[PDB]
Amino acid sequence: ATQGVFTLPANTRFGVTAFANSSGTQTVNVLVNNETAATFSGQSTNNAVIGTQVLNSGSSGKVQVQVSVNGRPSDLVSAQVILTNELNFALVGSEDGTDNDYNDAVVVINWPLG
Ligand SMILES: *C(=O)C[C@@H]1O[C@@H](C)[C@@H](O)[C@@H](O)[C@@H]1O
Ligand SMILES: [Ca+2]
Ligand SMILES: [Ca+2]
Repeated sequence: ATQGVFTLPANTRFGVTAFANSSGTQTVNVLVNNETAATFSGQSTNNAVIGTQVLNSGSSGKVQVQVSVNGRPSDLVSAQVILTNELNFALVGSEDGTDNDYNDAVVVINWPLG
């Protein structure tokens, strides 16, 4: 089942924040309408943020997150959760190796902003 793929409301600003918990330098790409929109890198085993940015969902609102470590794509878990019918989280977990903790890069997408 596809993961890291999120339909947002069109032409809406959203925040995207990534955290690293791994030996591997995480490289997370944030694609809007299949065009690369953000790119983050950093290495941490202590939940350091390797990038935070404000993007626009574009005309299509298709946001996709991808995680790789030196070119090897990680395995992704994701879901979207909505609180009081207004506050949206698109959550991404990512696993680069053996232990299946799925926090190697943690990516949080939240909206609306402002
Ligand atoms: C290799 O050690 C795997 C890797 O790095 C560890 C420090 C730990 O974060 C593990 O979850 C990660 O996949
Ligand atoms: Ca792991
Ligand atoms: Ca980890």
